[PDB]
Amino acid sequence: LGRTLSRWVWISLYYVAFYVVMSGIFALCIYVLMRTIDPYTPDYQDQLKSPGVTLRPDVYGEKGLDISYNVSDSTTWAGLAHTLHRFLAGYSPAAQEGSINCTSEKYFFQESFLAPNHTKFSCKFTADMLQNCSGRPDPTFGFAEGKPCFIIKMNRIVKFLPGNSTAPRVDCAFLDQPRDGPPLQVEYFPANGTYSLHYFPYYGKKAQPHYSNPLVAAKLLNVPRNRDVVIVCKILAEHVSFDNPHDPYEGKVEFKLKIQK
Amino acid sequence: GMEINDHQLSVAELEQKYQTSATKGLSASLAAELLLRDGPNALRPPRGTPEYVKFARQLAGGLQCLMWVAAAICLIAFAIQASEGDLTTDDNLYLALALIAVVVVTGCFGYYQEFKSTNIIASFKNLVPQQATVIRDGDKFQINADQLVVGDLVEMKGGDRVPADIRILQAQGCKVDNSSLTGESEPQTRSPECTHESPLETRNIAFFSTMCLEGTAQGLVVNTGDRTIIGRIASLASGVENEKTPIAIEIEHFVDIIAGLAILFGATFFIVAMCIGYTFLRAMVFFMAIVVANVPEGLLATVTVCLSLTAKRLASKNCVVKNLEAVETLGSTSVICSDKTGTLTQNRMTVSHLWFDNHIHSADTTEDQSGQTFDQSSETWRALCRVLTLCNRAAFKSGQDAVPVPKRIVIGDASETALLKFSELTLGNAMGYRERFPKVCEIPFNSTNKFQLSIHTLEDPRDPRHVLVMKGAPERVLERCSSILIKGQELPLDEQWREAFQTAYLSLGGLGERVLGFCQLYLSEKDYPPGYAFDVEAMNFPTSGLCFAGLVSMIDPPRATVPDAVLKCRTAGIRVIMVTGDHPITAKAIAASVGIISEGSETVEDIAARLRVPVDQVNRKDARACVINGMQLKDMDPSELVEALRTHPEMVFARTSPQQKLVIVESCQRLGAIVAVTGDGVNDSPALKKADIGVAMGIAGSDAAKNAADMILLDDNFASIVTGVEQGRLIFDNLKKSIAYTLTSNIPELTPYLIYITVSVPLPLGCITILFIDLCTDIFPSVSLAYEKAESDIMHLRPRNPKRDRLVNEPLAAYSYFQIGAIQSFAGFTDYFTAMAQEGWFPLLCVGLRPQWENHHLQDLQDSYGQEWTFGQRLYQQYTCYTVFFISIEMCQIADVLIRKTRRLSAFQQGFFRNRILVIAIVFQVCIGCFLCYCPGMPNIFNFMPIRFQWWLVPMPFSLLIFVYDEIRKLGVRCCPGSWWDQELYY
Ligand SMILES: Cc1nc2c3c(ccn2c1C)[C@@H](O)[C@H](O)[C@H](c1ccccc1)N3
Ligand SMILES: *[C@@H]1O[C@H](CO)[C@@H](O)[C@H](O)[C@H]1NC(C)=O
Ligand SMILES: *[C@@H]1O[C@H](CO)[C@@H](O)[C@H](O)[C@H]1NC(C)=O
Ligand SMILES: *[C@@H]1O[C@H](CO)[C@@H](O)[C@H](O)[C@H]1NC(C)=O
Ligand SMILES: [Mg+2]
Ligand SMILES: [Rb+]
Ligand SMILES: [Rb+]
Ligand SMILES: [Rb+]
Repeated sequence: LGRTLSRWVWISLYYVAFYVVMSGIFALCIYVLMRTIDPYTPDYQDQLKSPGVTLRPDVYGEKGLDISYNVSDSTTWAGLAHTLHRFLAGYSPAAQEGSINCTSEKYFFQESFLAPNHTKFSCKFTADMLQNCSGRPDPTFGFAEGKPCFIIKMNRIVKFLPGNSTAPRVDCAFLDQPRDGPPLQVEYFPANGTYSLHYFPYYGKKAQPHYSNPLVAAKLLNVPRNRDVVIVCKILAEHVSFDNPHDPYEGKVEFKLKIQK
Repeated sequence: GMEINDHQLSVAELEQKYQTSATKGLSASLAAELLLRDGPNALRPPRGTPEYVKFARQLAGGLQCLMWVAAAICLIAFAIQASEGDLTTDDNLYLALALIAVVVVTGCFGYYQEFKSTNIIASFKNLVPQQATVIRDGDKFQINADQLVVGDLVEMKGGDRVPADIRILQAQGCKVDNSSLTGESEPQTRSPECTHESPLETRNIAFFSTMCLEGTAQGLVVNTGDRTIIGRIASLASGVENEKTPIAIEIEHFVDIIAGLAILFGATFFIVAMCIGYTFLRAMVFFMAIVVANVPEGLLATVTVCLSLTAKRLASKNCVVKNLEAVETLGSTSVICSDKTGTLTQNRMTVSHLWFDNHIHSADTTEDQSGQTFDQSSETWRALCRVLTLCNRAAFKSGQDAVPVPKRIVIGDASETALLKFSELTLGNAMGYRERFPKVCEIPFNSTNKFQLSIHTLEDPRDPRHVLVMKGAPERVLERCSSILIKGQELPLDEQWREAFQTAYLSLGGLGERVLGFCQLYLSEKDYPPGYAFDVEAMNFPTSGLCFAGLVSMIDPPRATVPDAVLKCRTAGIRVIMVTGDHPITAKAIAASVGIISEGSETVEDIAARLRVPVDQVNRKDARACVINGMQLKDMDPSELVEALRTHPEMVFARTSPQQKLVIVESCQRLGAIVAVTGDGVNDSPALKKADIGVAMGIAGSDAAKNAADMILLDDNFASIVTGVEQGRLIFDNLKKSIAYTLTSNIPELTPYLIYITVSVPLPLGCITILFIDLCTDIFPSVSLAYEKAESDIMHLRPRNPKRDRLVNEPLAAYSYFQIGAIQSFAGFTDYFTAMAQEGWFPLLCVGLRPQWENHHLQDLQDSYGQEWTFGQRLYQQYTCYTVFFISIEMCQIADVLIRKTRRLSAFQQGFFRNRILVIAIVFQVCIGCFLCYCPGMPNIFNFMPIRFQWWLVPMPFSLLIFVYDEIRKLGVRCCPGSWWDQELYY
């Protein structure tokens, strides 16, 4: 309505002054909040009792991962591979020069923070450990073959530990296609589909700047061609639980897979 | 046939028109056909009120059209969000139908509450079939009133309700009660002679609802049903369409404010939305999203419950209200236009003064016996009380020892029933005493002698002589007395007394009262021995030389609780105007008596009486009161009325028609007043309809007065109108208390969305939880405010100025959005930004993190530490950001309800616990919050999870900050009520 032109200034100055007094306490609250918070460890990590597990290559449709490709039509699978090549472009020996050969298999507790710029020590993981299915000797990860390779990868939680008993292994299996289909043949790389225990525990971007997650592949020989089938890849550890109905990726992956020819 | 021409026809002329006998009535066969042609002799009621259509209206109005418009926007947005395919659009469905639910459920609450209203009201009606004595084929017999047809021969007596519109043919002493149509409190004389051309002002017509008090007539039926003077008065009044209540207007100003912001708030953010870079469609969606965030879904319920509560507070006092908007109208009223007869007065002639023992005694004229009765200790009074008791033939109908004496119904004349309850109230058991003195002679009032007289054997047998007792017009008794009782002696009627009498008869004449003289004589036991055969035709006993007892005088007296009610209204700044169809003399009498015309104020017609200057030279500014009669008000205009109105503050309207009442109300309303008409009978229905709130009496009221009225007084206790101001003012305060509270919840509901689109942080607040706040957790607190005691002496305040003082004004809303709303949304963002950073997300990362955050195809997303979260995991974190932002709202809104307890006074001086409903609502508030979080499954049923107990307390520093900020603006507005602070920080 703009009744009193000059007194706006006073009420403008007032709101202006009012808001600035009010924005201050907010600033001075994150400022104190920022320094309540540890740069190393999550205060609560409340929503992560079990970790998530993703898969490559990731191709969704309506209602989740549906991977459908054609051995003969090199169009249907070239982009699934370039997904795997450029993903491992960060697992190359050259671009992982910042970490170290890890021999001690059972765990890794870096109590002392020893590496340049108050860093800590990250383990090496290069493409080689998925032997049949890196970029070389087969650039198409068994896709042109029709026995494709999928790599599985656990989400990291600072100071999360998956158990003492053994190595947590990926287990991928046919789901409800046994009537005439023999059970799924899968060769995992490294063998038995194991995750080596000396990548635990995770310490975070500040502690481990060049950290990289361990991988297991699954080369599926058995898969019937030109048949819609689903495949589930579950992880096995005592401190790991894979079935939450609100979160389907809590310890596993499902994917529709149709390999056409 | 027509109105003008029935009283002006000869018997030959009428009986030709209706093919009837003036002496032998209709035939039976024809009277039955006329009924087929004209239908019942009653009023066709207000026809057409379909039960499903009573319900529809409860869905329209200021808030409802807003809410519906909002629900529309929800669905257009939900659709546009399906073209550009969106998931979790269940929100827009959940949102729009929650809006369309509130509107609807309030319509039911309103409908059931008006249902309850009408049944309670039609529980107090009179449903007995009134009757007629008709003559047909030459048989006098009785029928129902309603079976009367035009042109019929009818008879009335004392006690008969006039069954139709009748044209008198012959009449014997027939006086009638017109107070329903006119204001006239004194019986009107009814004769067969055409008194006047206006059928209302003639005497040879009887009106379809009136009461024949005394006498007899025969006459012809000339109108029936809706075609009668009463039929016409209400068909007029229905024609009158009534304006919108002040409360209803206020609510709609409040909507022109809400939307006015929602549009201006929405449009700038949309224009900002385009520049951050957004498909026009999405920018125009967020425009939508936020105009709907400006609308409060729940407040249309809290308003309504608030009103119903004060509705019940009244009906507990027998004050029944037909709609809820009427619970406010009295508070905001400034002019009362009030009827005299039946509303201000009892419309019942009671004995009021008495000249005896050389003194004017004033009686008690109250129905509950609360006044000051007179001196009943004299031999003169005992004698006078004997004569007035013994010379009276009226009689209480049987079985009324329960009902109060004024309420008891008597067979007998006007003047005689007043004397009967008078004897019965003071002497006690009047008819019994009367029997102990057997009547041996009696003459009823005729013009042949112009008095009534009866001779009696006394009570003990040791007194074998007789008492003659006589009463009539005072002069006609004076010419027949030679003796006056005075002070235990029986003195001679010298000239001193023939002048004392005259000055008393006239002193009681100018008050507008009917005055009667009483007298007696003790006939000797020798001349008149037990058994003496008295004779009227040949006077064998004295009719002169009698002993004068005294004068008794009666008036139509105020209702007991009325003068105090007028005094309580006027002290509260309301103007009172009298509007009566009665003659100015008695009109001004009662207006003085009750408080319309203050003790010691004059008309120009009174100045000229003592100033002895012609009324023309008398000055107009000097006269405070003014009586304008109906004739005089005709030759005036809307300009000579307003100058009369704003000159004379104590205005009185005599001889005013049903329409002139409408006119007065209109001038006032057109001068910007909220008027209240307070009426009984049909002469008030029009006025009662045009009125901002029309108030009819529940017992003396007629059906048209009741039907036009918004509010009914079932005890007929005019003092309900005083408590109806204070209730109607309080809840108008308790509304801006309650709305100011519910408005500040919109800005901490909106900013998270405004931020969530403007800088793309993960969504901090979901509108399933906004629904929970607006409709589940904050309702009870907002209705608590309905129970706030006044913060001042409300009933000594002027009525609110409708132009300056609005329910919701710009400073009140701006105060809530921009200063209280601003501080709440800050207590969300912190508690949100910590819950993020505590769980892993640093604030500067939460910037622009939304696109990846909400992504279903990124199962692995890493936080500021670098842990990789999946979608449903950070969904749970976002749901937590909901539940954290939600209990940041409630912790302020405990500090918000306490602050909106009191607009000006410190909650320290008032108290934190005065309001007991408010405490129970805050314990209710903080219990739902707990149940929503820690009950199992709430994370999936709704968006509510078990919250870290550190996060409850994060906001509380902000709740106290609010308390202290309004406190210091409430402490600095009362201690320092200057100019700067009074306007900018106040509501
Ligand atoms: C104040 C507020 N509004 C919303 C909101 C959503 C989520 C949270 N919201 C909050 C906290 C979405 O479901 C929708 O975009 C929704 C919407 C509603 C009407 C018109 C257009 C969009 N608006
Ligand atoms: C891992 O092996 C040696 C240690 O035995 C290490 O120095 C070297 O960097 C790694 N091997 C190669 C081929 O680089
Ligand atoms: C992996 O490759 C080696 C040699 O290239 C071969 O012996 C082995 O059978 C391969 N695995 C599968 C599953 O074919
Ligand atoms: C796979 O691709 C080849 C080459 O385009 C095509 O001819 C063949 O029919 C495809 N198979 C199916 C099942 O569509
Ligand atoms: Mg009246
Ligand atoms: Rb809202
Ligand atoms: Rb008295
Ligand atoms: Rb009305």
